[PDB]
Amino acid sequence: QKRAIYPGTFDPITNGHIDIVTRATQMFDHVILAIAASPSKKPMFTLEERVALAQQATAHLGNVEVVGFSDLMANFARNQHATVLIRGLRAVADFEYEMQLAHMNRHLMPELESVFLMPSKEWSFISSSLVKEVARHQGDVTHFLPENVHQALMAKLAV
Amino acid sequence: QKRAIYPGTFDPITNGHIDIVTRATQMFDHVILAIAASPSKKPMFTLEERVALAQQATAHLGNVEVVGFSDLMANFARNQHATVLIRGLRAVADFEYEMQLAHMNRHLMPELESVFLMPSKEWSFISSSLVKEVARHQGDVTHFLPENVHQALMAKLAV
Amino acid sequence: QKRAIYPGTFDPITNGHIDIVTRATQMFDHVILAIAASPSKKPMFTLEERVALAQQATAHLGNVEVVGFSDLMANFARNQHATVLIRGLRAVADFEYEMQLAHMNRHLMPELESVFLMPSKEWSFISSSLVKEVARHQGDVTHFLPENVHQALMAKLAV
Amino acid sequence: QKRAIYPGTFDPITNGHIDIVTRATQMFDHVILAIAASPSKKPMFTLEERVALAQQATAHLGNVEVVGFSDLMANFARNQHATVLIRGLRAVADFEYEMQLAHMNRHLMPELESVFLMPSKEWSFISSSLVKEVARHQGDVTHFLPENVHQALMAKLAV
Amino acid sequence: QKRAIYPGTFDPITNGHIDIVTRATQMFDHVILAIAASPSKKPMFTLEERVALAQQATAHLGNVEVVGFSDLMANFARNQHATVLIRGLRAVADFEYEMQLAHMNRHLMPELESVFLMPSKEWSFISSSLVKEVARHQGDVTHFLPENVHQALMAKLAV
Amino acid sequence: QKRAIYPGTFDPITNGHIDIVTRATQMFDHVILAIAASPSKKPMFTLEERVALAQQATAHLGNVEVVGFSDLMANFARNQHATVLIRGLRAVADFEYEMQLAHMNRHLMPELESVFLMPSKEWSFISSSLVKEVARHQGDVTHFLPENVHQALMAKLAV
Ligand SMILES: c1ccc(Cn2cnc3ncccc32)cc1
Ligand SMILES: c1ccc(Cn2cnc3ncccc32)cc1
Ligand SMILES: c1ccc(Cn2cnc3ncccc32)cc1
Ligand SMILES: c1ccc(Cn2cnc3ncccc32)cc1
Ligand SMILES: c1ccc(Cn2cnc3ncccc32)cc1
Ligand SMILES: c1ccc(Cn2cnc3ncccc32)cc1
Repeated sequence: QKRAIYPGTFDPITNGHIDIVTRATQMFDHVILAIAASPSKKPMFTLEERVALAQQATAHLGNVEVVGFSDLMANFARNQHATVLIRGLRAVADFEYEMQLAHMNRHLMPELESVFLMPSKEWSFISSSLVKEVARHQGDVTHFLPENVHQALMAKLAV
Repeated sequence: QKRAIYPGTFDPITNGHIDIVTRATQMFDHVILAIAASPSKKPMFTLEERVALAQQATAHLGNVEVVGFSDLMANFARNQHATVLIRGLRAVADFEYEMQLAHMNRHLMPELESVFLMPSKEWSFISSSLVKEVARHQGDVTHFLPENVHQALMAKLAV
Repeated sequence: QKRAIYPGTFDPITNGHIDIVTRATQMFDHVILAIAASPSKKPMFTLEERVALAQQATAHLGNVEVVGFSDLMANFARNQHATVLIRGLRAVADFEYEMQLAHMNRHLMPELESVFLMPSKEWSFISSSLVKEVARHQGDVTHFLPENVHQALMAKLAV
Repeated sequence: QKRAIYPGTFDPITNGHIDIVTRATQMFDHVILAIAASPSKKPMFTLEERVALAQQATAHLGNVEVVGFSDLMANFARNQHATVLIRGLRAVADFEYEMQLAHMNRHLMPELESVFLMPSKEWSFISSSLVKEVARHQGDVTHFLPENVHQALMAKLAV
Repeated sequence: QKRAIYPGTFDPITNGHIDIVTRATQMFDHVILAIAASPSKKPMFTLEERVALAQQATAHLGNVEVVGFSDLMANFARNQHATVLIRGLRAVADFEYEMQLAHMNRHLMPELESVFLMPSKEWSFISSSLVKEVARHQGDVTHFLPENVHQALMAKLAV
Repeated sequence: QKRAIYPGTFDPITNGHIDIVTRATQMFDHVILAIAASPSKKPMFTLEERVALAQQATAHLGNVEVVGFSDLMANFARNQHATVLIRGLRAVADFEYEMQLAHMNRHLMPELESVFLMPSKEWSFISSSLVKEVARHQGDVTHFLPENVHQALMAKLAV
């Protein structure tokens, strides 16, 4: 069984993230979608909310397991028996941070291979930050989010 | 009459911004310089201050109208009857965010065309953030700002 | 009454070029789609072929005029009384050359303003170069080309 | 039971290529190291030489198969029943072309997924092109090549 | 005597910074390692702590002088009689800000030459921010920091 | 007593090259402006012409020595007892190649340190390649070249 971890903040999980995790399940036997607590990022949704949103948004994928973590991601990968670490690669500015993170993860866990997947052109220009910014200004974001996530984001912004 | 909107935070408006809006007035019949409230950016100047500074700095341009907005920029463009959205293109890191914003604006208002203009080499390495940083350290920023803006920034930093 | 030029080699014209010129026709009164006559790289299609293909592919656009040129693009723009130079922006790599080109064009003809337009996400990762390479190597490129161009390309590759 | 292809010109195969293919063998059951037969740029080593060098340099990797191909890389991947396309990512400049290539490969063969692997920091700033240029100009490239490749390159440059 | 200044936040000083300052001492007669107060960056270590850490980490280099400053860096360079300003160049995103800062420093002090040095491949993917992030999650950062700095960072994070 | 080399093809030498070499003469005792003898791309000007043009264009700089070389740039630097390798940095695209070159140069000659200098904003968007292309296509390039170079280029293009 090949086990992969897909770590991130997922605040909230978007269609771009669903695209990446779907591609990951077609390649690896079991995919752990790992949601980092990320308090330094001051996330809009609590970790508990982000885990529930991602569980509902990925329920149609049989080999996905959603978990939350506050640990060092290399230790969390070791502890999940993962040998692959998935990250989505969108644009140039993303790539620079991704290489730093992957070279650091390789220093911490050399047998964990970081692999990058490319999203559909459809989701190549969106991010959780951009979708939240549009939603804060009451713009329509239905196209970019799973149904349950769109509902939660609308509810969150209605106080 | 071709109507263009030039939206931004303009905290404060610099000579780089004047360069872009001047190029825009030579191309389009009416240019709306639209100042976003941008509270998430914690701006140095209030929206009212930024609007007054830009009005004074662009008074020599007959087809410029300065307005403030807190709305979604695509809705503000529709409501101003604008069919062109101008953004200045300075460097690579700017370009990435610009493509995300323009593809999002196109999703929200397909008939609004985002156009990018390139500033003079003179203003190609400055930004409102960089000018404020130098000014905070008492460095001379007279070369980068309209006279009224330089005065307001000096006064702001003198408590 | 704005006159704009949209120069290039168009070897062959793709749906990405059709997207950019269509956007340009929505904002300027007259658009000259200018085909470079003697490119340094020996083109797949002769100038006669490139002009005929572009004419047929843009025939539905009332305010487009397809013209061949052999001079420096600024010299032709000046002779055509164009005040706007349309450039399509796809990704970071093109942007670097575009800055060099636009600053050089501003030195050569200051009265010509470069305007950067963004193509649909659909054509943001293609080029005439990539299309030709794929087609020469027996790949399906139908989706990226106007029908008349697809027919001419199949004919060229058959012989 | 995943079948992966790792295509390229490998002119000659370097330690950077050995690093990427080794990583690919740790995560996929079968890896085809696919050597492009007729590259547009006349290669330093003939296809026969490139295949023999890659075979000897990967002989210790039980699940690697070295094969030459002359078709479009997607057509070969389809015929080989590969569902994974390995690409090595070194720096920003390659990433731009990689995005264009991967979106084109997804259009040609949607059932083939591109996976991006990161080489060691040791090989992150090299290429077959730079190695050849340095060696042709009497520079030491021993560190960047498998021993058999170093021996063949010295022989080629002597005559 | 050629005098160079190497300014930065150094929160904390890493092996990447030691690499750059060592290269600088091999090139220039006297190197001032200048630690900016940087309150806007909300640094982990006080200026006094950062100066003591850097003094201890560079004690083996005879021509290095460590100082703290809150002044405009161009004025601090003039006041240190420096004619060279060193900055390390790691990646693309770093380069953009570096060109803005150097063109601003040139406007403020034209006789001060900004020079960029490239770190070892070993430190090309690390930063003070990344090392602090790993350390906050209890990951091993001994490889990236001088011994005294590693001890201080472990102590800082143990409350 | 620092000896620095500033290598390149200088085909022809431009004001951008004059800017970089002038900056290098202000910080190092002796600067060798090193002209590559047999570039892979057949140069517009022969080596004799390139050396004569660079000599006349730098004659006012007392500590510059113009020399032709045909070996690998590191082999020449070693033979000249240079410990500093001057490289001009214009934009992001060049930076990527510069990193590869500098890490390769450090592998070949560790005692040679690469130093990156930044040209004036005035020359930050030009290259010998762009200048030649513009001039060949009947564009005005007088502003970008030393007078002697402008005279030689007009003569070369006339015949
Ligand atoms: C995505 C990105 C970062 C995090 C924070 N973080 C956790 N472990 C880490 N290891 C190295 C660097 C950052 C780390 C979480 C999700
Ligand atoms: C410049 C940039 C951003 C803003 C904030 N903002 C407002 N409407 C928006 N629509 C999409 C994304 C951001 C938006 C304002 C000025
Ligand atoms: C498309 C491709 C190439 C050309 C050649 N060309 C014409 N004017 C130019 N100015 C600067 C550089 C190249 C130029 C034209 C169109
Ligand atoms: C390495 C180098 C070049 C090739 C030529 N080539 C094959 N399929 C392709 N698809 C798109 C573009 C080029 C392609 C193959 C391997
Ligand atoms: C590194 C980077 C920035 C600082 C803050 N700072 C101080 N003087 C400055 N001059 C121009 C711009 C920023 C400045 C400090 C260290
Ligand atoms: C300018 C342009 C090209 C050269 C050719 N060349 C010489 N040493 C080299 N090392 C690595 C790569 C190319 C090299 C030299 C100067």
